[PDB]
Amino acid sequence: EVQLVESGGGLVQPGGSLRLSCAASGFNVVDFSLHWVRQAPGKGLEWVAYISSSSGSTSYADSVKGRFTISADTSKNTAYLQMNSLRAEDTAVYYCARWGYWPGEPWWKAFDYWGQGTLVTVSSASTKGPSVFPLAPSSKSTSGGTAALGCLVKDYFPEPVTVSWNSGALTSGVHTFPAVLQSSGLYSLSSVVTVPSSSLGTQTYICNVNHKPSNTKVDKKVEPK
Amino acid sequence: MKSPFYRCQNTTSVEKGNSAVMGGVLFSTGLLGNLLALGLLARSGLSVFYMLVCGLTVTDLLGKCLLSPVVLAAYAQNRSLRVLAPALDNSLCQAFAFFMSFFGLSSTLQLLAMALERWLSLGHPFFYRRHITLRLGALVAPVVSAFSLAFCALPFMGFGKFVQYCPGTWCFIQMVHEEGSLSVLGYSVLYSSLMALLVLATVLCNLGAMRNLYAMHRRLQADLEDNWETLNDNLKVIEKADNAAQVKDALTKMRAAALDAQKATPPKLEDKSPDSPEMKDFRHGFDILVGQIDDALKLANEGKVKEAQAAAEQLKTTRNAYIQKYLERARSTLLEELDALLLLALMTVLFTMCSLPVIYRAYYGAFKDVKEKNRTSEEAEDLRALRFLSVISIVNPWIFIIFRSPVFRIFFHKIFIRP
Amino acid sequence: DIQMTQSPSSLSASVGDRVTITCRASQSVSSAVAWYQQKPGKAPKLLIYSASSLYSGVPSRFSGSRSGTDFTLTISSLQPEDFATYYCQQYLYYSLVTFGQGTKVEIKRTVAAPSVFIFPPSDSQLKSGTASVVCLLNNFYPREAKVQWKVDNALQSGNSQESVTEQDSKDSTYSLSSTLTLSKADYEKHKVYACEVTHQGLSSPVTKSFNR
Amino acid sequence: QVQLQESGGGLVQPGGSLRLSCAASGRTISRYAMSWFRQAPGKEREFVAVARRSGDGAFYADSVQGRFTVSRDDAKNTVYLQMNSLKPEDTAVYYCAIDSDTFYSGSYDYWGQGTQVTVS
Repeated sequence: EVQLVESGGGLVQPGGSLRLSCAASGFNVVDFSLHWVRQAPGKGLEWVAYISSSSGSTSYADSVKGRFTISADTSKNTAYLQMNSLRAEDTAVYYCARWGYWPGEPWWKAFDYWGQGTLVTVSSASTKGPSVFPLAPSSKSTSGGTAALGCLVKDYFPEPVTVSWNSGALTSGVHTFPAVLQSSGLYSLSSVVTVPSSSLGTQTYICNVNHKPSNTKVDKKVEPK
Repeated sequence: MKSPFYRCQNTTSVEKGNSAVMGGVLFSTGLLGNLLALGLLARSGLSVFYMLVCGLTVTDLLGKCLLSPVVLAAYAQNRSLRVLAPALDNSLCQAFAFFMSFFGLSSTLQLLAMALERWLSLGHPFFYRRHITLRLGALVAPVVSAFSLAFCALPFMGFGKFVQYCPGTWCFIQMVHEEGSLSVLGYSVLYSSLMALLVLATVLCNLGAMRNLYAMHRRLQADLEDNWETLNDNLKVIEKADNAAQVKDALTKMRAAALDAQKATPPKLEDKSPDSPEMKDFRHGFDILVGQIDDALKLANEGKVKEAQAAAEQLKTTRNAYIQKYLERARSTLLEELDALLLLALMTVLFTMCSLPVIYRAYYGAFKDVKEKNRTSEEAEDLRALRFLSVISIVNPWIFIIFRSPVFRIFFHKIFIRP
Repeated sequence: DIQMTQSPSSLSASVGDRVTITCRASQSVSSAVAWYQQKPGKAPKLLIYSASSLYSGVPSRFSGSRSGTDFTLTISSLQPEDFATYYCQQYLYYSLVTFGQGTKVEIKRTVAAPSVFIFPPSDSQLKSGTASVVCLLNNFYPREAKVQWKVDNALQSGNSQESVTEQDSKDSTYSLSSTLTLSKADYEKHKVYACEVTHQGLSSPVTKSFNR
Repeated sequence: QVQLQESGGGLVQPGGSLRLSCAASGRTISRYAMSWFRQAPGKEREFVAVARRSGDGAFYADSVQGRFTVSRDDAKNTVYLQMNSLKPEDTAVYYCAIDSDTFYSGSYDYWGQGTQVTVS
């Protein structure tokens, strides 16, 4: 079996430092080279750095060189990446991969084994609580048709947040939108649902929101005006 | 023995023209050429292509030596070929015509087999080494001679007949026969049709061989010479270079070139498996060169330049020590292939352009009634057709003697070098 | 650097089609080109490793081809577990490695037009001290749509943010929300607010409005 | 100005077939997309089909799909609509329109003049 495992990711302040550890299992690091790659939220792949254990050879990318340091040790069979002066453009998911040696078949198969990923978040913010606001539908219009209604889960930190409807009773027609980063560093989210326009369904609607980092559970009841 | 169109049939009185002088000088030239060519060809042999050429030349020399003294003796008594001995009446004509047609057909068939073998060897290497052997290829000339004997013995069966052409010497196939029976016309049309088919097949094989050789030339050049030249140019660039970024750029270009070149294939042993030892030696040389590229790249990534240039010099040494042999063998093989194809083509054009007029004469004079005077229109044209048929055996070895002669071989080598 | 450009960007296809993606290099990298597949919230996987060679395990319906500096990935027949993002890479040496942009492949369906809804700010937010109006587009195909927010015959280009869900599991459509936020200085100084929606499957723009 | 010419249509037997074309007068199609629309006698315009750029696909409404087909020729700069298995509900005045953008945000502002198609 061959296996690569990463560790060491988490929330750090701007200007802070972190240390990622890629541990290999089922093969010897001494016979392969190791590489670090990253992916930003909503974007594509990007190579970061390179270590060769036997030769001692080391190389870094232009967005990275001078600020990261890759290292290894074969006694404990591990490679390390040290991140020093972090900015908000460095928040991403980081992966570790191997590459074989010339000559032969091992060089012509580039990145046959990849790690698992670790998420690094760079933000200067403190944990807050979500405020819930109704989205009251308009007056009785399109009575034959349908109507829409939702609740805003606004100004929380950090990810993630779970929103449910009528304590999980309603599941069809509900569209929860992905969170959006505001200019203030907090987040926002909307949950909506569509209802047959007969006294708004002759029922009141209850939307529930959870937040484990702050341990809050606030409720909202939405009523047409 | 009374005909208006060929009135020389029964004429035993020859005309005292210059036919004997031209016949003697042309026979002397042909015999001199045959002897000189066989002498120049004996010591090289002591390729299936060149043994086929030698067999062709031997057959031509034997035919010329057999037919010349008969005409010499017929002219010696200053009479016609109709009768020379009382007991051998009208047999000299038959023997002359039979042998002449026999040698013509044998020569054409051997040229066709030569061209077919050349195209096949350049085109189907698997079938080239799979089936034919030199011992099996040595017996084609008896086979061709036997088939020519079988085909030219048909007039003795009765389907065709020979007639004497004036003055007193020529004997050849009857052509028009007063627009009469379907036998003689059938024989003439069959003969000229067979010659036309052979000429067309020879030209087709020549064109196919030329296209395959052009394909091999293009493949070889693209696969090896461009990659070799970009290697050498980037070596020069590094030797001139001064900054590490330029060195890294040049070495990336060399790495691409060497990887592509290791994918290539030499023109010989294209039938051979990739596990043949010569292929493994090719690959091993390129592996060592790639490793030294990696060493110079590693050492130049750290800002040090002189050691990168030293590893470049080591690249030059191993490049000369491991790689040049296959490139040289490739180009030498290409030049030999061009040489053999040029010889085949220069014989093919001569055979066709000297064999066309008899084909035209038998075609036009078959489906046509009596027309025009039968004194100078028919006779001069037929003498011209016979002369153009007879030229083949006289100039055949001479052009080869010109081409293979070492002084003109070097002269043509310089001529080919010039463009 | 060795730039390498990928095309198309958002291919739309159905089960059984034959799909072709093109990648283009700026130099000669020989045949040292690879193709990868990635699903949302997972790691990339290798499919083709030498511009034509199949890695051990991936199915045989993937093929790769080289012709000069132009490279082609082909999927001859398609199955539901092939809708992903696909990536291109060159690898000529250890220290020089470059990826493409990716080509997401979606599902094909019939045209529907967006349904529009509007909501006014609620009084719980009104006492807090901010204002936020929203507009919802429901169940539309294709992906492209345009939303305009206007106030009292004046286009607004201030605070406007927008979000899109992913393709539904059932009807393979999109939903879209546009939220516009302003302070009470500007919210109470204007009277009417309008949402304008345009789409390919819509002969004339659909508008909705509220008067304060 | 920009002009669009629609040429075709007429009284055609039920169950029949037709073909229509749009002519790119003026500034030509360029790298645009072409939209084909209905107009029923007693209703409002409805979407029929659309053809996008050359590498991209062609899109249909729910009812029309399975019978029509939209194609183009950039050489002549025209677009063609093909029908099949016509029905009594297909009769309407047919329109051709352009959207004045390149990012596929439909701003249909260059209507042609229409074309009357009668069945039964």
